[PDB]
Amino acid sequence: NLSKFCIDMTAMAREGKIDPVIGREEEIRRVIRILSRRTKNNPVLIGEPGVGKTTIVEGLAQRIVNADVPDNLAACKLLSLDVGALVAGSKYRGEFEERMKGVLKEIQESKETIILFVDEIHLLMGLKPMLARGQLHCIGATTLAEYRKYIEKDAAFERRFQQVLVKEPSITETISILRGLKEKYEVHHGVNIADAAIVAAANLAARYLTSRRLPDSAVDLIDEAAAAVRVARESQPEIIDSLERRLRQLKIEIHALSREKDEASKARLAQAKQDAQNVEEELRPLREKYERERQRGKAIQEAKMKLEALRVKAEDASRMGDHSRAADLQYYAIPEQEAIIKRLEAEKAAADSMITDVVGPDQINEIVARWTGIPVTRLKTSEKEKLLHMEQALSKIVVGQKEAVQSVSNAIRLQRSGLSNPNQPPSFLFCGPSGTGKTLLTKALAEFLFDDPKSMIRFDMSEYQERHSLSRMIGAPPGYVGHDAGGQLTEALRRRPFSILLFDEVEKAAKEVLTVLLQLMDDGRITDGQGRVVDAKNCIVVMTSNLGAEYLSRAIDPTTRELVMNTLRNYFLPEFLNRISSIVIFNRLTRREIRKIVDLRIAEIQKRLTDNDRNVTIKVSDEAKDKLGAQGYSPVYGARPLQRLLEKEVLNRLAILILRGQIREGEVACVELVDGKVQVLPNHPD
Amino acid sequence: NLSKFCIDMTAMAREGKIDPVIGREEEIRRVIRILSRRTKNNPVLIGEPGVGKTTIVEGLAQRIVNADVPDNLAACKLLSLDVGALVAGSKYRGEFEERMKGVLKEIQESKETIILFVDEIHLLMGLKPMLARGQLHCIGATTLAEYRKYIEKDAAFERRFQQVLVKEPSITETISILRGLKEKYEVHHGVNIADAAIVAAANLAARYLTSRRLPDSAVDLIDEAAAAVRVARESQPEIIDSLERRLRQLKIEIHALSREKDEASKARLAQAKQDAQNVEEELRPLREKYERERQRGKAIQEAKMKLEALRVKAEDASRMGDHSRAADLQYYAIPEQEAIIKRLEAEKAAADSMITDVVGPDQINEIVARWTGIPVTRLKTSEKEKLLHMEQALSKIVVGQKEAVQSVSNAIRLQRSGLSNPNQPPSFLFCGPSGTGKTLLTKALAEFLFDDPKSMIRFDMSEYQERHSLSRMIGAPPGYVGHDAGGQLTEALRRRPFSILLFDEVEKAAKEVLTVLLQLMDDGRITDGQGRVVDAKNCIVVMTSNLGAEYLSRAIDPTTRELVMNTLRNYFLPEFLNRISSIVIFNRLTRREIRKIVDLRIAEIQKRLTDNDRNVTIKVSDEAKDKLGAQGYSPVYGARPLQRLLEKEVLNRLAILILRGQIREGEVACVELVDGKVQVLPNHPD
Amino acid sequence: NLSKFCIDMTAMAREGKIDPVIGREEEIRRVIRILSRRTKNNPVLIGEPGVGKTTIVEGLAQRIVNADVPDNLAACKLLSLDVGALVAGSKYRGEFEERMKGVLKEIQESKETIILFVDEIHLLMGLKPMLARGQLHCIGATTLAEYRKYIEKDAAFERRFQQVLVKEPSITETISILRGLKEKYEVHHGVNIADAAIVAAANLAARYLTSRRLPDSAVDLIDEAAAAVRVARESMITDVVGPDQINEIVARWTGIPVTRLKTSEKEKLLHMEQALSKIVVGQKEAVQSVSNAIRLQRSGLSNPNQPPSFLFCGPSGTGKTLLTKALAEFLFDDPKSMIRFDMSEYQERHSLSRMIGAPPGYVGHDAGGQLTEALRRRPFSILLFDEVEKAAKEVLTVLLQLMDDGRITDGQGRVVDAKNCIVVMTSNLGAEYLSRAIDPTTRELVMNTLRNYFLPEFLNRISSIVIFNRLTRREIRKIVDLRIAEIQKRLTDNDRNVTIKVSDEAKDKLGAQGYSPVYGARPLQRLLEKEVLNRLAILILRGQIREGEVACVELVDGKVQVLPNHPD
Repeated sequence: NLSKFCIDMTAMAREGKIDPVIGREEEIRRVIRILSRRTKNNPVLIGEPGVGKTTIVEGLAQRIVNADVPDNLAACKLLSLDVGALVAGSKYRGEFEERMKGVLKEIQESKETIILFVDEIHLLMGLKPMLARGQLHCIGATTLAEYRKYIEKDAAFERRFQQVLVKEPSITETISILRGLKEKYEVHHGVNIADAAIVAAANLAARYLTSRRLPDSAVDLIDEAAAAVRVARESQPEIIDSLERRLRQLKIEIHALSREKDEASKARLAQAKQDAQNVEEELRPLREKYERERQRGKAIQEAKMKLEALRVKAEDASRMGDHSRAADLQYYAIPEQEAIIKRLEAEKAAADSMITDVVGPDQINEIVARWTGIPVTRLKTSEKEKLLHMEQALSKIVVGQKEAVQSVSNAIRLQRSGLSNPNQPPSFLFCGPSGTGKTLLTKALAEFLFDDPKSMIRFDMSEYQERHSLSRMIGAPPGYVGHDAGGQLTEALRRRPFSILLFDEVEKAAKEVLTVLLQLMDDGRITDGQGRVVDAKNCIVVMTSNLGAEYLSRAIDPTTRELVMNTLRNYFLPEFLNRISSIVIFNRLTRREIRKIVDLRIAEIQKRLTDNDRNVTIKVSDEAKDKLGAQGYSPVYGARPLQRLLEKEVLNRLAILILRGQIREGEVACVELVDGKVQVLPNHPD
Repeated sequence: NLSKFCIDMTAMAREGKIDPVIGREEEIRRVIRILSRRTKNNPVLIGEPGVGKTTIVEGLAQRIVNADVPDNLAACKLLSLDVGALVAGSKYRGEFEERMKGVLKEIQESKETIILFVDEIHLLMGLKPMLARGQLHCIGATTLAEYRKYIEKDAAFERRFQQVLVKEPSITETISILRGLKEKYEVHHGVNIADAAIVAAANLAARYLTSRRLPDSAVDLIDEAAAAVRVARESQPEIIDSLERRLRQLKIEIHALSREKDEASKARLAQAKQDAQNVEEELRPLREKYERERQRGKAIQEAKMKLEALRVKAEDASRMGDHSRAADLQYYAIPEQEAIIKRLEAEKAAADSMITDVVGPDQINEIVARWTGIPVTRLKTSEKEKLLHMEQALSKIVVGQKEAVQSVSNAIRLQRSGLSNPNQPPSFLFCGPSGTGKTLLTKALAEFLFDDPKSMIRFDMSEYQERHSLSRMIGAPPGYVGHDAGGQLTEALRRRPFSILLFDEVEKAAKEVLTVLLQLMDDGRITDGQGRVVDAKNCIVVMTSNLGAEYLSRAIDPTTRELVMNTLRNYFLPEFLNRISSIVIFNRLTRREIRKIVDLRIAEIQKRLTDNDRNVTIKVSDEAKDKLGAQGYSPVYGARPLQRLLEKEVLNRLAILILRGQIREGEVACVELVDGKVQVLPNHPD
Repeated sequence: NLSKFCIDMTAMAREGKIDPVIGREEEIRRVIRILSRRTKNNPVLIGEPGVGKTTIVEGLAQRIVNADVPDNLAACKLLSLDVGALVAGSKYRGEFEERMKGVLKEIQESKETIILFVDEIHLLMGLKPMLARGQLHCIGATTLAEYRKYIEKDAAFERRFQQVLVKEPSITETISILRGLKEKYEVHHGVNIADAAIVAAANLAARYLTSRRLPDSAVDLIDEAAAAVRVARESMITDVVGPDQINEIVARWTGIPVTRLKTSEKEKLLHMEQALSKIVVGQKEAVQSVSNAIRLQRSGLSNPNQPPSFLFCGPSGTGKTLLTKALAEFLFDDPKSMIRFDMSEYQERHSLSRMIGAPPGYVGHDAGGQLTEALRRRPFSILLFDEVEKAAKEVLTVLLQLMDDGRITDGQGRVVDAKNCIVVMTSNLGAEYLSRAIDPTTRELVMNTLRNYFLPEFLNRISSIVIFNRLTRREIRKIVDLRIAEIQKRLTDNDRNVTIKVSDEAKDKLGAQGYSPVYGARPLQRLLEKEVLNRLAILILRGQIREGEVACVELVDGKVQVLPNHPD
C-alpha cells in the first residue's frame, strides 16, 4: 500500500500520543454538519497561520474515535497526508500525477470509509479531485489570502465548497488550554508550575511579543521557560562545580608535592589533603542530595509514563469491552501508582542549589525581556499602579495643561476600568499652539502605557485630502492597484495592535477619511477592503488642531472655550464631534513655565555631559536663562525653535572649548552673558 | 556505518584541534535551551557569511566534551555534515536521495543521542527528512535572505524550527577574542605583537575594509602581519634575512667581479666573499637561535596538547573509572617537562646596539595601505588632528564661505563630540549660487575626512518625482525590479559605510522620497523593501538649492536668510527642516577671491606643465586674469564656467605654440591681455 | 606510481630547463605570504590568457631549487597535474573520480611537504577533494569570469582561497623581459639584434595585434625574426635583425607600408592638414581645431584620462563623414576603425540595453556591449554617434559617464577602457540658419539651441565645440574636381583610357544642380556619376570613344552631355 505519504491520525488517536484538545466545540459540530451535508460535504476551514487549525482537525478526530459522533460517520476514519510529501514523490509533475492517481484510487479502492485532511489544501494549485461526488471526502484548511487568490478564482471547484472561519481565542481561552497542557509539559520536563505565572505570561505575550498569534505563542513561551529551568536543575549547582574544579586542582597540588621532597612541599601536601577532605565530605552531602533529587524526579517521570500508558490502554479496553483485565488493571495499578506519586511528593516536600523546581513569573519576565530588551522593571507593574501615578508622572515630563493631563488620565482610567463601551477605545482631538510638547505629550503617554517609541504613528491630513489618498492609505481591495502597497494604517494595526494613533491637519482632511475614522471611533475597528476587520481596542487615537489658538491670550475662562466650541462644531458633524473622549484644548505659555522648560533644557544638556565621563558644570545664570527664554519664544512654535536656538548657542562654544580642552577636566561651564548677548566664558584662553 | 559522510567535530575537540572561543556564551545557552525543548528542538542561526556560526557550533561541542552540558547532552554525539558531498554526488536526486536515507538510516543506528548540526540547510530546499521528530537533531544557520527564501515557505519547517540571529560582534570583543587567538597564532609563528597594535588594526579594518565584516577581517589582518614577519625572515630571523639581502647583493658583487678579467676585480671579489663569510657568521648564531626557539615553542604547545590529552583523559576516565593514570600523568609528567621547557625558554631569552623583529602598528598600516593604497600618514592622523587643522586645509581648496566652513566643522565636532544626538548623522541643506565649488567643497571635505573620492556619491531628484523611482532608489519586494540592484542608498551604505550623500536640487523631490530621507536623518539607518536596516551613523548627507539667487546681491545680511527659510518651509516639513543639523548658506565671489581662484587655476596649469618635461613658467598678466574673470563670471552659473573659459582661451594656444615649434623647453609663457583678448607674446615665431 | 599526471617543475629547475621571466617578485612574495596563511593557505591567481602565470609558479619553483625560499617550504615538492590529463583517461565521471582518488591517495599520503598547482583549476568544479582541510597545499589561476561562476558558489572553497590579480605588464618592463630572453633565443638560433629595434617591435605589438597579449606576443615576434634569419643566413654577411624584418611581419599581419609604421608619429601630427586637404576640403577651422585637440591629447598636457570628443553641426557627407574616415585611416590607419551608431534607433530606453546592456536577465542586454568588445579588440578607435540629442537620456547618460571617465559600466558588469577612443556626435539641428557663405549670431543661435538640449556642461565635457557650413560655389566645384579626378582614376584602373574633360560649365551645372540644402551635394556624387559612368560606358561598349579618345564633359543646352567622338 502507498500509505507512504499518509499519516493515520486515528492510529495516534487510539494510541493517545495526540495532544488532548480543549475548547472550540460548536465549531466541531459545524464541521460535522458540513461533512454530512450532501451538496458540499467539503469542510474548508480558514484561519491565521500557526493557530494549529491542525490541532482542531486532530481534536475532531479524537472526538471521533470515542464513537460519540455522527453514526453515519462514526464508522469512518481520518488521516493526514502532506501534499508537499506527495509532490516530494518526484521532480516533474508528469510522473508525479501517476503517484497522485495512485493516491486517489488507493483510497478509492479502500473498502472502509476513511477521509483525508488535505492540510495547506490550496497547494493543490501548484485538478484530479473532481472525483469528489460523495464517493469521497476531504477537509480544507489554509489562509484567507491564497484562498481568495486561487480558490475564489475557480468557480466549479468552489461552488462545491464552503468557507469556514477561525476566531482567535482570547485570554480566558488561553487560561483553559494552558491549564490543560500544563501537566503534559511538566511531565515532559519533569517540573512544576504555578498558575499566576501562566496567567501573567499569557497576558504578556499577548501584549508585546505579537508578531505571532495566540495561543501557541504563550505555549512556546512556557516551553522555553520550562527548558531554561530544567537546564538549571539538570546542571550541577555552582557550589558543586566550583568544589569539583577546586578538588581537581587540590589533588593536582597533593600529588605534585608528593613528587617533591622538601618540608614546604610536605606541609602544603598535608594542607591540600585536608582541603580535598573538607571539600569532599562537604560535597558528598550536597552531591548526594543532588543525586537523590535526580532519582526522585526520575522515578516521577517513569511513573507518569507507565501511569498514562495504563490509562490509555484501559480506556481502549473500555472502548472495546475487555472488562475483566480492564477493571483489574484499573483498580489495581492506578491506585498503587497514585501511592507511588504521593509518597514521592511527600519525600520531595520533606527534602527541605535546591532550586524550586516550580517556575516563577519573574522567569518569564526575564525571558520576554531578552525577547524585546524592554526593562524588566516596567513589566512587573500590573498596569494599575502606573495608573494611580501616571498623572504627576507625566507632569514630570512636560507641563502647561495639568487639566488636560488629568482629563486624559481619567479617560483611560474609565477605559481600563471597563465602565463604558468595551469596544470603542477612547479617542482624542487636541487644539492649541504647538511647541508645548503636544506631540511629546503623546510620546511620553505611549512610552509610559506601552513603553515604546515605535508605538507612535503619524498622520497629517494634507497628505490625506484626496479621496484616492484615502484609498491608498487604507489600501484597496486586491482587485485594484492598492494591492501592491496596501494600507499602511491597516498594516500598522495588523503588526502592533497595542499601539498609538496620531492624526494631524485634520482640518485639511478629506471628508471621507474623516468619516471612516469616525466609524473606527464608533467601530473600535475598521472593515478593510478585504474583510479582515482588525480590532482597535488596543489603540489610542489623537487628532491635532491649532486654529482657534488665535484666541489664545496669555492668562481658565470658559468664554473662549465656547468660542472654539462653535469654531469646531462648524467644521465637522457634531455627532462625529461627540466621539472624542472629551474636547482637548490648550492655552498660552507664560514665561515662568518657559524658563522651567529652560531648566529642563540645561538638564538634558548635563545629561548629555553624563553620557560620557566628561564632567562639565553648567552654570546658567538666572539672567542667562531669562534672556534665552525671552528671546526664543515663537508666536508660532513656542520653544521648538528656542530649543535648537539654545542648543546651537551653547553647544557651539562648549564643543569649542572641549575640542580645545582649554576648559579642562572637572571644570565649570560658567554659562555667562555679555551685554544682552549670552556668552559662556572659557576658563582660560589657549 | 556510512561514516563516508559522518565527520565528527567532538573528535578534533578531544585533541584541542580547534582553539577556544570567547564571548557568545549566552547564545550557546539559548541554543542549549532550544535543543531541550519539546516543540522544535532544532534552532536556527542568522548572520553574515562564515563569520563563526561554525565557531558557535564547535564551541558548544567544546563545552560538551568538558562536562558542562546536561545529561541529555552528556548523552549526545554531535558532528558536522558532508553537505556539499551529497550536493556533489549526482546532479539528479537519485542516489544521494538513497545515500541520504542510508545515513539518515545510519542515524537511527545510534548508541547515544546522535546530533547532526547542518548549515546551509536551504541547500536541501533550494522535506525528505520529515520522517522522525525526536530521532534527528540539527541546528539551523544561514542568511536572513535564505530564511525568507526557503525557511518561511514550507509551513512544516515553519512549525519545526526557531531562529536565533547573530548580532555583529563589537570592537572590544574583537580585541579580547583576538588576544585569545594571538596566543595560538604567535605559537604558530613565534613572533610577539603589541596588543595596542592589534587594537589599532581592528579599528582600521572596521573603518575601511568593509568588504567583509568584523572581526574575521582583522583576524586575517593579524595573519597578514605574521606573514609579513615570516617573509621579512625566510624561516629565518628577520635581521638575519635583511643581512641575507645584503649577502645576495654581495654575491651580485662576486659575480660582477668574476665577470671582469683583471686582478683588482678578483681582489674585491674576495672582499665580497669575506663579507659573505662575515654575514654568514652572524647569520648562523641567531638563525639557529630562531630554529631552537621555534622548537622550544613546539615543545610548549605539544606539552599543552599532552596536557589537554591527560586532562580530558582524567575526565573520561572518571567517566569510566581510570582517573588515577591520567591523574598521575598530569601530576608529574606535565609540571616537570613544562618547567624544563620553560628553562630552555629562559636560557634562549638570555641568549637575547639592539634590533627588533616583532610586529608593530607600522607594518599593519602598510599592509592596509597596500590593500586600499591609502597613504600611511593619512591613516594615522586620527579624527582629532584634522579637526584642529581642517579649516586650513579646506581653505587650501576653495574659500569664501568661511562661516560655512566653521559651521560644518563644528558639526563634525558635534558628531565626534557625541554631545549631540548620539545617532542622528549630520545634515546640511545647501543654499547659494552654483559655480564656486560647493560640489568641490564637499569633495575635498570628504577626501580630507575619509580620504576617498569614491567616498562621495551624488543624487539629483530630477528622476525622483515618480513612485517607481522611489522604489528603485530603495528597492522593492521580489515581484518587481526594485529587488534587482536594491536601492542606491542601501547598496552604497553597504559598499561604503563612511560616506557623504549629495542630494542636489532637492526642492524638486517627490515628498515621499523626502520622507525616506528624513527617516535616514532620524533613524541612523533605513527600512527597505526587505525591511532590513543598515546603519548610517558613520555617514553624512548633502542637499542643495539655488533659490536665493533672487536675494543674491553682494555688499552678509540676515534679512534675506529668513526669506529663504520660509521659501523652504513652504517646501518641506517644519520639523524636517529642524531635524537637520545646520542650515547652509552661500553667496557670490569677491573679484579679488575670483582672481585668487584664477591664480589657483594657473598654479594647477604650471603643475600640469612640470608634470611633463615642459618647464615653461607663465607670466599671467594682471590684465589677463582681470579680463578672464570679467568674462567668465556667469551670474547664472558662477565661475564653474570660468576655468573652462580660461583653459579654452589660453591653454589651447599654449600647447599649440609649444608643439608646433613656437616654444622650446624652459621658456617663459609671457602671456598678456591685448585688446580684450589675451594673446601670449610669441616667445618664438612659427 | 601515478605521479605521471603532475610534472615536477622543481625537477626541470634542477635540470635548469627553465628560464625565468623577471619582475613581478612582489607578487611572488604575496604568494609566499598566502603559503603562510594558516587560515587559507591556498591562494588563487587571476590574470589573462597569454601571460602564462605558469611563468610565475615556475619562478617560484626557481626560488625553491636554489634553496632561496622560506624553509617551511624547503622540502615542498611543487608539481602540477593537468585537469585534462584526467579528462582523457575517463570512461565516466566515476572513473574520472576513480583516478582522482587514486592520485589523491598518493597525494593524501603525507610523505613529505608537498604543494600542488592546477591550471584552469576552476575546471575541477565543472570538488572531490573538498576533503582538503588545508593539511595540503595547492594553487591555481583562471579568468575572473569562470572563477565567479564556479568557486564563488561554495562557501568552503571560496573562503579557502585568495584572489590575486597578475596585472598588465609595463611596456618598459616588457623590453627588460625581452632583454633577458634575447641571449637565450640567440643561442637557440645563433643571431643578434639591436636592442632598440626590439623596443620598436615591442611598441608595435603594443599598438597592434591586440588579438594577442604582451609580452609572449612580442616573444613570438622575436621568434619570427629568428625564423627569417634561419632562412636567410642558411639559404655581407646578413646575420643580424634590423627593424626591417619586424616591419615585414607587422605588415604581413596588417597589410601596411613600413612607411605608415616607420613614423615616430610626429610628422603626420605636424601635417594632418596636408592629408586632409588631399582628402577633405571645406572646414579648415575644424581641421586645425581637432588637430591641436588630439595634439594636446598626445602632448600629455591634456587630462591623462580624457579621450577626445568633437561636436558636429552641419549636413552629412559634406566631408564630415569623409572626415571621420580620413581621421581613422590616418591616425589609427584603418578604415574599419570607425563604428557608426544611429541614435535615431537609440531614442528608446531599452536602447541602453541594446547598446551597452542591462541586468543580465533581459533580451536587449545581449545586443548591448557593442562598445565593450569594440574597445577590447580595438583600443585605438573612434566612436561615431549621429543626432544624439534624440537618443534616450539614459543613453546619453552612459555615453557621458564613458566620455568623462574614459570608461563606462556595461550590462555585463564591467567598466571597459577607452584611453584611445574618440567621442563623435553628429547632427545639423541648426545648420538651416545658414546660406552659401561667418556670422557668429546664427552660430551663437545654434550654440543656444544646443546647449539648451541638456546640461550645457554635458556639452562642456566635449573637447571642443565645432560647426560646419554650406560650401562655397567655388569650393563646391573644387570637390567636384576632386570627384572627376578619382573618376578619371577609376578609368585608368582598367586599360580603357579616356580623358575626362569636365568643362567648368558642366562643373557649375552639376554642382549647382546636386547642391541641395539637405546634404549639400553628396547625393550629387552619385548623380553626376550616373551622368558620366552611364554615357562613358555606353560609348565604351558601343565603340565610339576609343582609347585615349577625348571625353569632353561639356554642358550642351543646360544638359551636360559628352559629345560622342565617333558616331556608330
